[PDB]
Parts: sequence; C-alpha cells; structure tokens
Amino acid sequence: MNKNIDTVREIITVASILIKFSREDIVENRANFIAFLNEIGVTHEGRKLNQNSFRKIVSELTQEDKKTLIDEFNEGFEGVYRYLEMYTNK
Amino acid sequence: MNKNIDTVREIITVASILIKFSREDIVENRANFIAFLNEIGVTHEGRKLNQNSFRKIVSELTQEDKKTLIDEFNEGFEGVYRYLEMYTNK
Repeated sequence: MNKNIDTVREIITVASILIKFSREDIVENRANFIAFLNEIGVTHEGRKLNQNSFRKIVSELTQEDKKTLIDEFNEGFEGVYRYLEMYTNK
Repeated sequence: MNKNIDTVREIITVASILIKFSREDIVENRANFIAFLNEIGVTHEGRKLNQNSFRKIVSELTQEDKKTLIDEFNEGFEGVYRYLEMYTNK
C-alpha cells in the first residue's frame, strides 16, 4: 500500500463520497480536497496530504495505476478519478 | 490490493467520512454501511459488498492487517476500525 494507486483509489472514493453528499464544493477545490484528506484521516505514509502529495501522486500516476485500480473500480470511478483532475489537475 | 486491509482501510476511512458528516446513522448499521459501500463505489474485486464481504473481511482480518494499515493509519483509525465493529462486529 505504498503506491499512488492506494492514496489514489482512496482519494477518489472519499472525495466522491463528498460529491455524493453534495460536497462537490470540497471536491472542486485543492485546498478543500487536501483538507478533506487531512480531516477524515487518509494518509500514504503515516501522514495525510499537505498539497504536494496528490500533485506527485498524479504526477507519478500512470494509466496502469488506473488499469489496476479500474480492475476493481470498473466504471464506478470514471467521474471521480477524472473529477479530481478537473478540480485539481497537475 | 486483493486483501482485507484494502477493503478495510477503505471501509473504515469512508464510513468515518460518514461519521464526520454526522452520518453515524449510516456508520451505525450494517445495511447502511454496506449500502454506503455499494453507493460511493467501494469494491474488493470489481464488486462492492453485499453483506458477507465485510463479514469475511473482518472474519479473516487479523491484528497484523491492523498493524500494516496502522503503519499509515497511526492513531487516526482507533475510532473507525473499532467503530465498524461495535456497529458491525462478527
């Protein structure tokens, strides 16, 4: 669980929960998204994300990570993994 | 990502988001918790959880899974991994 895929699958799912709870306002901003991750308790090494984490995650996130996480996240992430980008694309 | 630790770390985090959004009502019931997992889009093999998944997860969940997921989830899961139990303990 020391890969982007983990903090990613998690980042997407959670921020999507937000979007599901009519919290697209939190999912639509980097600060809210980052804080969201820092409040519910999502980390990638005993520490949540400050602002760079996700950036490096996605920066080092490949279409294979998408493939492997899609293996389980078939079509239930095409509007969350993509949404995080439109709201926070790096 | 084909272990309990994944569907667990996810189950906890998400249901905790619920609890964070004053949704302890959803986190406090197996049906709501299961549905919650089935609505936001959390799966462990291209399929969410119907009711048995979590049960077998936790049934096959060991203190080591807790250790490894605690490695990242230091003290931010002592009221979520334990909460899922009080609400759904098998």
